[PDB]
Amino acid sequence: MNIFEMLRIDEGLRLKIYKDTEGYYTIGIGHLLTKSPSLNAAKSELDKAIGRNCNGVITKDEAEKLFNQDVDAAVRGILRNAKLKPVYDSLDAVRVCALINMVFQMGETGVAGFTNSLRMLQQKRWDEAAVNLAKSRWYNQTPNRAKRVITTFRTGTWDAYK
Repeated sequence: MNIFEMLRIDEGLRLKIYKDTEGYYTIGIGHLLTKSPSLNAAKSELDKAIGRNCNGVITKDEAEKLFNQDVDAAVRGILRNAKLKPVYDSLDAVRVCALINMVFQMGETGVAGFTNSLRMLQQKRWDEAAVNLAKSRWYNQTPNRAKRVITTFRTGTWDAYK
């Protein structure tokens, strides 16, 4: 297992524009296009991302290209963020994937708001962090995924994905 295989499970693969759990236009492997309610706006973002008229549809290779860009971006977001970098520093090779997974889903700014759970993670209070993350609105909204991500934080194993 690794962050790519983990997120592939949590996001799935869709070659046409759809709406995510927040009702936002999305494509590929969890690639958020826009928060605008306009499908035309989403399509404009897609065409810019790929560099062709996609008509709301992409290939698997195009999805993987975006996916690689998006995991990279999530990592850069963690590394640049004063709240997230210290947490990253305390996370081993498995637990760090749960943090990347959160940033992938919610973004740098969204995840940086989990002040108390983040402090718990930074201090290696795995069980405290897991309890506190459970709870969250995040968990209430997407409990299936959140449970899996929380177990990864708690245990430092891939048990929730296997």
